[PDB]
Amino acid sequence: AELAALEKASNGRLGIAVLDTSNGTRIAHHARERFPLCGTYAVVAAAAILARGSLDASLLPRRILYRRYEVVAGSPVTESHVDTGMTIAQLCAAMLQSGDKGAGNLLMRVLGGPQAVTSFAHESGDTVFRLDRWEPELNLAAPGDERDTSTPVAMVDLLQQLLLGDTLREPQRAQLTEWMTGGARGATAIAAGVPPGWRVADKAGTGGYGTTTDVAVLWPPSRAPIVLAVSFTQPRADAAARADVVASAARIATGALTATA
Repeated sequence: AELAALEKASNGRLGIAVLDTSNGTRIAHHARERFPLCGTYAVVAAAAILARGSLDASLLPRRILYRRYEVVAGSPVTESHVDTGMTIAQLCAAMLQSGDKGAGNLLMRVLGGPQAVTSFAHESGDTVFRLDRWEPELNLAAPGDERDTSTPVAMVDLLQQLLLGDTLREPQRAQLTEWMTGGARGATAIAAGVPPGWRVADKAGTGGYGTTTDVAVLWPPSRAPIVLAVSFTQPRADAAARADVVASAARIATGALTATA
């Protein structure tokens, strides 16, 4: 199989799940095995914020003041706003569009920690997802470690519920979608493998062991969306990431759903 051959040629472990919402078709390769979330947890954390904010109108505009010396590396936006603080909405945008690690930690603190992100996934119907650690340790991606993992199929099903289901009210689904579409530093390897012209709402993740994990909703022109989750992780702690492998997996799967008969 083409996905299996790509995995073998790339010297690592590949997981992919796809759902074609036009007709229910699913594609699966290692879709029920755990892979590191890396920064894809941010989708769930932002969703949890939005759900709360639907009932607490003070939440999204609330200004968070935070300590400078505690902002972790990898925080280009939060580092720049230490003197003024940032609102919760601004933190959500920075986390999703810029992968700002300090923003992720600050929003997790607002929520009650990684365990609160997990709880929101669970109450939203995903009993597989688990976020255990803070930034940046949640991305260590050690082989065999079930912390900070989900499975590709669980990732697809949760992403579809959050962006296309009823967990969030429709304006909140639209806001989450917009945070995942905009930016320029906000694109996945998935996005490089999908046909140009398709609209993409995505969140990228990277970690140790040469890990890339990406989740996306894709809209081909004039067609119901395709939901997919892809992860690739490698045996060496010092392996270089392979964004090109994730892009290739996306190309293969999307092409399979665009075939005629």
